[PDB]
Amino acid sequence: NFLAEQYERDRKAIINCCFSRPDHKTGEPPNNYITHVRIIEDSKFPSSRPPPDSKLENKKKRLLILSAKPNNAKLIQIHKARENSDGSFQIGRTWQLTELVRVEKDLEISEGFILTMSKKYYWETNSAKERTVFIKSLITLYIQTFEGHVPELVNWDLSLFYLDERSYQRAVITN
Amino acid sequence: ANPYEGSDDFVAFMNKINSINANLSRYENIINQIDAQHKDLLTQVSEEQEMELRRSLDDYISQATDLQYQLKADIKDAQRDGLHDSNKQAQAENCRQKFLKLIQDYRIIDSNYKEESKEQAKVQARHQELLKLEKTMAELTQLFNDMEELVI
Repeated sequence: NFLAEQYERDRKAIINCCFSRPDHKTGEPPNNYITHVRIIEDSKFPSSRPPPDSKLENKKKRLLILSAKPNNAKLIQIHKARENSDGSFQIGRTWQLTELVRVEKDLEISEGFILTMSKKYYWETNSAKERTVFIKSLITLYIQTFEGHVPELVNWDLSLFYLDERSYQRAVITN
Repeated sequence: ANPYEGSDDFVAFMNKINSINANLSRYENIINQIDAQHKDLLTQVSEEQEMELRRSLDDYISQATDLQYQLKADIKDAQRDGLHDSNKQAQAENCRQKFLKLIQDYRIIDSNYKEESKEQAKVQARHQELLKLEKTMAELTQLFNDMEELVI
């Protein structure tokens, strides 16, 4: 199982670099790692579906990482990171989970999805399964974190998140 | 946590599934009645009838907690019996998904009632109600996680 073993190696490296030691300059406890996924980011088209003619040099390998504040399981953060040659990771951006307002499945690209937080971000997983697995983790985390609320969901099977039509209408943040 | 991985035997197993499906129906009705009593409280009810409505709500909440405990045990047991049979595992997992959706139904129903209580209010007994609601939602979250744990 390549995807399972890659997950085990990635998770151990992520926790080791970035979610186990006290803060470098502040001494705060580290965040608690929750999950992650590998993503492809197009540097020229980061907020929309990239065209097929997009140069291959535009494609960047990044990771999305979810974590919780050390003294508040209700404060979730999303981190984007890149992988260093030694096996460690460098976080380049952090969002608070309260920024997630819209999550859309790309109907045309089987690995594509769009998160609306600070703005719209287009990303691709490496496989359709990895999109299903990560978005499930993300929406499940949100519904649990914000006690019965859910961002706007576009083109998803609601049953993936244990919702149906009218449970989604009661829970969606747009009210 | 790696997300990337009755004498006849089948008649006996399906007796478990039939029993689970009956309690899932009981669970769904109890949640349905909890939602209804929330809507009753959200109408302006005389102080006498209001407390009879609160004790009935308390009774239904306790029934749900005990049904949840029984549904967890019975579903995880059906998952064990299916650890070596494709048909049994499909049956048990189907029951697990039904359970999780109802737990999600309950969690959303309590969330709507929590937010609608404040937007209708603005004594200290209202604070004890919020602590009871937060207790239940912590349990539903804890129960949600127990049901996602693998059975081995």
